[PDB]
Amino acid sequence: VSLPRMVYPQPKVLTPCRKDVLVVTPWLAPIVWEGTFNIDILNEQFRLQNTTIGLTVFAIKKYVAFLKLFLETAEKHFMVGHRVHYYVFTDQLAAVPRVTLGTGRQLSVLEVRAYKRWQDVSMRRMEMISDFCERRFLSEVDYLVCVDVDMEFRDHVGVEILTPLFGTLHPGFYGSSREAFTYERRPQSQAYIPKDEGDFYYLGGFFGGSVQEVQRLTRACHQAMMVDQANGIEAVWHDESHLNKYLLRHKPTKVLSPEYLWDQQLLGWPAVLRKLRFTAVPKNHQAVRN
Amino acid sequence: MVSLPRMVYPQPKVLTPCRKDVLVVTPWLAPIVWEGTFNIDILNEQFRLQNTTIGLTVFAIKKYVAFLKLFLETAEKHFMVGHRVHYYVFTDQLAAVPRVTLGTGRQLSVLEVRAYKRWQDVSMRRMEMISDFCERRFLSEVDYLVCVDVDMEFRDHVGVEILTPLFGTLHPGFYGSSREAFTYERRPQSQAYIPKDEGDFYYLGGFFGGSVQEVQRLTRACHQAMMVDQANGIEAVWHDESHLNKYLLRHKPTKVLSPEYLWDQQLLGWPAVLRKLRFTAVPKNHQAVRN
Ligand SMILES: CCCCCCO[C@@H]1O[C@H](CO)[C@H](O)C[C@H]1O[C@@H]1O[C@@H](C)[C@@H](O)[C@@H](O)[C@@H]1O
Ligand SMILES: CCCCCCO[C@@H]1O[C@H](CO)[C@H](O)C[C@H]1O[C@@H]1O[C@@H](C)[C@@H](O)[C@@H](O)[C@@H]1O
Ligand SMILES: O=c1ccn([C@@H]2O[C@H](COP(=O)(O)OP(=O)(O)O)[C@@H](O)[C@H]2O)c(=O)[nH]1
Ligand SMILES: O=c1ccn([C@@H]2O[C@H](COP(=O)(O)OP(=O)(O)O)[C@@H](O)[C@H]2O)c(=O)[nH]1
Ligand SMILES: [Mn+2]
Ligand SMILES: [Mn+2]
Repeated sequence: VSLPRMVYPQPKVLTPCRKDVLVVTPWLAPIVWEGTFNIDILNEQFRLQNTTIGLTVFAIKKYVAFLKLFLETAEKHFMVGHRVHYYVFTDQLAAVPRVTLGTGRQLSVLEVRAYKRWQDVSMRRMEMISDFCERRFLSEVDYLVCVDVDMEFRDHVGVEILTPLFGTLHPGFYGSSREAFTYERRPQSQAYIPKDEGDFYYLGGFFGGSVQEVQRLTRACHQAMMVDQANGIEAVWHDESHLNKYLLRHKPTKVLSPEYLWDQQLLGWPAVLRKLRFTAVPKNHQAVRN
Repeated sequence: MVSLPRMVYPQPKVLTPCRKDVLVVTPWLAPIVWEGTFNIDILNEQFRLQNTTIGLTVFAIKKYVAFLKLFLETAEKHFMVGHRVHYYVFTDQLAAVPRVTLGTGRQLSVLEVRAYKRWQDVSMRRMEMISDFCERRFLSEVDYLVCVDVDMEFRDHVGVEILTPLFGTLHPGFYGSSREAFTYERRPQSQAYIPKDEGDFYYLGGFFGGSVQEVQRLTRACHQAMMVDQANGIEAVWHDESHLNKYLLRHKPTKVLSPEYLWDQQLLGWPAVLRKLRFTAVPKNHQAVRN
């Protein structure tokens, strides 16, 4: 389908986008930073295919308190102008706040089991996402975006992230070397990566892609965790550790910069970030995990 | 996909770009393939596990059959070495194709085509010929089609780093220019028309490709645009190249190849920005060879 006439500044070949940071991976996937992309062209590209973006989010037990701010900020910054179908997974149906949604956007609530330990709740996300895409076949959406709930949107998060498979760089470890990365270092684990391996440390709280790729990934990670459980082992960073094992063995077709998941309290706002888009809501871990 | 094996390679650095001297990504987030931007180990893994097959089309019409020898022999050294390759030589002379020894898992087929008298028609009619070829045997034989001029020789690596849904190549004598200077078709009456305030890049008609579905889509559309022009009594300023540039403007390429992938050393030298010269023109006499 052909793009219409558009007027915009010309891509200048001998004038780099950004010079301080890496904008492309050695397997030729983009790293998304401000000033790398023209959202006008990308919006038009994705609007011509009438793209539908699913956004999954688990708000179990005390994490329902996070829903309102998460959902309202999503209205103002997440894939605006495009079709959005939210998926809210919770143990409490009544506790989901009434959030006014812009046109072409809807919400569905799906009840799940509540696990005792906070590690299991986070881990079993992979299982529940997989079981849901299996049950729906795909149908409704073209892409799925899977994020933590304890977050607020502050700036634009649009179709630039959309690609068959994507992860995001953990804000803690983008300037760290691979032996400083907190991979699972026990060879007994299905998530084991030795000190000589690894590209990036990816976040467990922001990944996604096409439905096919996301179903594939969540299933791989859950079965990987089931073998660990049977072997009596729990991965150091739980769901995150298995995603890292997976994105090492199956490279993402785009990678997102720490612009797309930050913590201003813990890490501030360094010069390499022109925009903070998706940010940690301050939480008392021990108390909110009960 | 296909699960990658354990590999040992230098770690990519987020705070340390490979190339600070060039644009390595388009405004629509397509990689621009320069030397330094990729690790061939990783890419060779990804594709080889797919059992990827590459089709290379090339036109040897009339006197341009003389170029085939050097073209094919240099391709065997540098083009897609280690992957399944099939050469498609389109000629009006089946007895003029030189006997070139191929590596394992590599094929060559000669297809007979007519020879239009004018060189412009020879060049422009490649789009129809590639498309009729694509339709004849759908995506029956290859996963990707690469479509290149013959007045050429490989001088360095040209591999699976080029493979994507749809790619184009930055013209060597324009990569530094500004869009108003690009020699697009400027007459509103032509289909290839692009006004002064549009355009991202000036692409080459002598090096493009992509997936079988995408290439056949491109060549067909280009041929149709040309038929409409010939009916209107107009021929685009730079022929198939012009129609291609219109097509890639309206359908952005998923990868862009840097001038590394088509250069003229006799005309333009070897600038510092080009670490390699992978695929270069063979100096020719334009009036005589085109006849
Ligand atoms: C020495 C560097 C410290 C950087 C902070 C690390 O954050 C934590 O990283 C581990 C992986 O090793 C895991 O992903 C949890 C993560 O902490 C969460 O996210 C950060 C950004 C903060 O918001 C924490 O409070 C969260 O619990
Ligand atoms: C101001 C730019 C000068 C660069 C040389 C122009 O080359 C010719 O450009 C036209 C369109 O503008 C078309 O692409 C043909 C092209 O000439 C061929 O390619 C170059 C690189 C040389 O190798 C020539 O000998 C070829 O005929
Ligand atoms: O009791 C819980 C514990 C976890 N989660 C979900 O699991 C994710 C991971 O937990 P958390 O955000 O605390 O991990 P962290 O950001 O600390 O790594 C949360 O975002 C929630 O979506 C939940 O809904 N209820
Ligand atoms: O008489 C001709 C004219 C052209 N060509 C083919 O069309 C391509 C483009 O023509 P040419 O190389 O002259 O264009 P240039 O590179 O000079 O712009 C050539 O590489 C050939 O493959 C051919 O085979 N015979
Ligand atoms: Mn979180
Ligand atoms: Mn040529």
